[PDB]
Amino acid sequence: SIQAFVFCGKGSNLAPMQHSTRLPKALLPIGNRPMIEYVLDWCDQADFKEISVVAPVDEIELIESGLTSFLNSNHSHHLQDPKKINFISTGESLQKELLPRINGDFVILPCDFVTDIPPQVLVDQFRNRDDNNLAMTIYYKNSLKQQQFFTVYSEILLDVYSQRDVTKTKYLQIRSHLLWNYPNLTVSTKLLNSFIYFCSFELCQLLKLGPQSMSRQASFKDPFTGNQQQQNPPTTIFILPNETLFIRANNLNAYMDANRFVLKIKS
Amino acid sequence: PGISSVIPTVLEQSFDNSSLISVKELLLNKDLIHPSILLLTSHLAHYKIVGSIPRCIAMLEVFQIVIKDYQTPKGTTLSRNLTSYLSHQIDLLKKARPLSVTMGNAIRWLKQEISLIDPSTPDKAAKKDLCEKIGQFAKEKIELADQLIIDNASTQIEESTTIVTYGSSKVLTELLLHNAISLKKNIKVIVVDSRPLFEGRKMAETLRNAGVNVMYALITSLDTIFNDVDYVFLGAHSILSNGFLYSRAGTAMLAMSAKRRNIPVLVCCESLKFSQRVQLDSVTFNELADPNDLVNIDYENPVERRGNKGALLNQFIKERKFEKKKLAMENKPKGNKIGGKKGSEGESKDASNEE
Amino acid sequence: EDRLQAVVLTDSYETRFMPLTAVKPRCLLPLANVPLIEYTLEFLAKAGVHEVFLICSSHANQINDYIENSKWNLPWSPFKITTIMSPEARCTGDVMRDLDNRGIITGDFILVSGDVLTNIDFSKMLEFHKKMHLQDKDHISTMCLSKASTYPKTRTIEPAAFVLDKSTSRCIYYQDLPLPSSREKTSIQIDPELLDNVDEFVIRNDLIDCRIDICTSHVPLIFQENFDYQSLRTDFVKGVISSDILGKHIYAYLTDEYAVRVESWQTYDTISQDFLGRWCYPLVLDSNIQDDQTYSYESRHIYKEKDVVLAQSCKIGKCTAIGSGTKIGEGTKIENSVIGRNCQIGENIRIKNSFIWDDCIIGNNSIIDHSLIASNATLGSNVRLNDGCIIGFNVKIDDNMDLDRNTKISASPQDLDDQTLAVSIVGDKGV
Repeated sequence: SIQAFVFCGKGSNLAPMQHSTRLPKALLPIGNRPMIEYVLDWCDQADFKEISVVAPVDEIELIESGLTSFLNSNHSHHLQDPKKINFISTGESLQKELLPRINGDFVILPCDFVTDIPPQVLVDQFRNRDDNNLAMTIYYKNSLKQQQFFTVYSEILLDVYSQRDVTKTKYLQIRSHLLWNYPNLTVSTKLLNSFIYFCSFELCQLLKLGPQSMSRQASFKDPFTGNQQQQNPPTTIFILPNETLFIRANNLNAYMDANRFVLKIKS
Repeated sequence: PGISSVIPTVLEQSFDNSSLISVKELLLNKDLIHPSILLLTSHLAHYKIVGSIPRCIAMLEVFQIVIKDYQTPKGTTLSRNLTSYLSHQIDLLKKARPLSVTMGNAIRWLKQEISLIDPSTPDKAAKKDLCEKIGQFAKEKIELADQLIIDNASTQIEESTTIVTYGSSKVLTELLLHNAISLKKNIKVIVVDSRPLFEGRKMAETLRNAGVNVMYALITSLDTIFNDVDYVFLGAHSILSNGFLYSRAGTAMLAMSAKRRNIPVLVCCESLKFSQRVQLDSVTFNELADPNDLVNIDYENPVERRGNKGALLNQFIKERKFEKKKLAMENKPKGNKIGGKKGSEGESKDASNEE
Repeated sequence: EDRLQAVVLTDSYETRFMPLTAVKPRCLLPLANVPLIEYTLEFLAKAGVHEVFLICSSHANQINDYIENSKWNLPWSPFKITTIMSPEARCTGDVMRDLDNRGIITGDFILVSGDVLTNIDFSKMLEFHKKMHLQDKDHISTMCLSKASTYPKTRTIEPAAFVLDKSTSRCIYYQDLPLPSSREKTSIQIDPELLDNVDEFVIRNDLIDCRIDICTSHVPLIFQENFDYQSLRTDFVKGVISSDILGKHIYAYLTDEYAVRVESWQTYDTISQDFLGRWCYPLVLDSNIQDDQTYSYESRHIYKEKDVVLAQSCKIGKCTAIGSGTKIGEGTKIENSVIGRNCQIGENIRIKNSFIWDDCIIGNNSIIDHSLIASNATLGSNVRLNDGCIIGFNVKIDDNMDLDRNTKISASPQDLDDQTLAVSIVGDKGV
């Protein structure tokens, strides 16, 4: 039932390296070490035998050559390149395509990863607390602005609001039904999602019937609200996401922060 | 293979009869163990609800899942590596939490069933009949037998009565729920609780959810609540050969007071709960747990305080030792309600020979 | 640090209690057979007040006479009471300007709106107020808050949502919501002027209002400057936050222990049930504060004063209190209910979750359930009542009378049904 998924793509946010056909986003040295090495090291620690890797239309054998040569791997990886992806579809269309391969509960983790955290304890929390989703938040730099806002419950630990300030209006707006239930709420500014996602089996029933997901963040975890109307047919446990806070440095790399990760390693 | 030795806290000068250690957070194990066992061991290590009765029911269901998931190898037959795999389960269960008596009778039943079925019948035809038999066995010995305890107690309890209880026994929760709903009496239920586990708190919560007149109290304050009380029900774990009541923590104290203050103690029990191992004091074989549960300062289980106590290893003799399973003295309880209806604890082993 | 003066806002939440406050004042009403002011004054004495101020206008004569009879007119008292007489019925802002014109405010003063009973020690509060005042110069007022009963699903009258700092504990927003009673509005708009100055935003609705204030000498000057502000919470706090004077701060204090302000009838009922229970550890009936009180604690939360008379073969319940000089007849059930001093009770009377004040006579064979009775009012024979049925002063209900849910009875001999005189609108009678 348990299996891990590695999500590979191509970067458009970065300035210089990625535009070349020979070099992909998966194979990039940051601190004299390859990027996908840390993903393989994590999966080896978490104890997973069934790992399947998804790939875009570009780089069909370059990822397969990187997994075989140099890299410790010692695991059977299933690399596939679907043709429905158009870049303008990113990952949700990839998720809707491959669904009969998954037998039970699945873990989604992108290729753009830097990790310095214990892996097994995140898996154990997913297994014990008995819910659909779990996400991780990590602090921004402290050594010598409008970004994004998360809401966290603290006693069971849950997630409610994750929407950014890009298309957000002049005023901060909250709904009453979503506040009256779960009355205590903590809003985070410094804490950021490092793309760690845990998922259950019962997600397979809804992905084939109703296409609603976007960018694997905006309308991925947001369908959870048992509020106001309640109209979408549920799979039978209340649809509820989770969150856990961490101190150590482990975050995403997509923008200008990639140069700061090199400064973090060399110390 | 597993983690063994190296234990928190002092070895202790007094009381060192049992193991005080074990795996909470999963690190370095065999990659063949069925995850439903791994779930139950992680459950029972820090469990708040279970107390003797429900532990075996879950253990049976986990076994039923394993047999349903069991596919016989082409080379090795059914009775080849199964019993070794089961021995690995029990050893992992032992590492997490010392087993109950009812668990032992289940294992003994299962090992009898392995010997009964010879490797000659087809695989899918075998396991289909096996799980059906286990289901019928669990129906009879637990669920139906429980219903028999219910009705036996129903005749015994008088109309409009006050009852003081203790623990988190499944049989008694259903007993009182039956009294509140089906029979409709004026039942004042008082619940007592200890420090390591808020078992009675959970029972009272569930009784409140039914809508019962509930008082909630502690061991420290009893000579005030008693001076009111009629029948006292105790959550059985095991009744031994002699007729000593091996049960949870704050049980014997209550048993003593009730014997002293006229109106006595009653105990509901299962025919699977009886053992043949005998003892006379609490020191003999105790279910010891780590003082990590006693670190917290009052109120709830998770509070996380910068309080007064914190050190155990570095402190020059500071044994904050608590026990879980105690022994009530023989004469003090009066009634036992089982599969075979009734019988005083003086009689005790009239079920073990009857089988 | 010593010398502290206090101002008490009375004549503030009148007619919020609908059938009462007709002849006698708001705060005169007893919680546990003792006036609401007495609780507040006890809180003042425990805090350490040297000078007391009171705001009386409506029924002011009865208040002044009660202070004359009080334990504080006597010379040994740590505080002296001086009453402020104002025009009849005005907002809190108008009284603030009146007091600033008179000019008695020195340094740090105290303001309490309504009557609050709390077991929380104030010495800690004063220290943390002073520590935060030494942090920065432009700092104004202090607010008290306590943790709610897990979910405030039954609490509808106080829907106040608070946005608070994790580091400095500064309030950001105040909002009222109709939500569960009236499903109409959902939206709450917040000002984004304080986003990166705070960073650690914490939004909570799970906090109970107290309306107890430690205030600086700035406050009465601001009220005179900005005379548009009528309220002290809804418009004032929000006005202070939203860049009226830049660099000015207001406190929000979190406390784990019990602190609830009285405002409504069903809130009053919960506080009273909390007082009968051992929620307020120091504030218990047995300790006796009014000096005339001679209450004694009995097991299973049963309170009895001295000279309690009771008939044989009678059952008493849980969380009950009975006054002095009280007589009870046979076949009576008293469960979760307060009965006042000098109250004569007939026979065969079943009481559950109800309320009776001082000097009340009840007729034989009557069932009273979750319903309130005021002082010097008599109940007849064969009286059946339901939940939330509040009966006014001197109301004589005659024999054979049945009243349904929420049937409020007027205290003055106007618009609502049932009055003070014999057979109250069951046959047209009443002035």
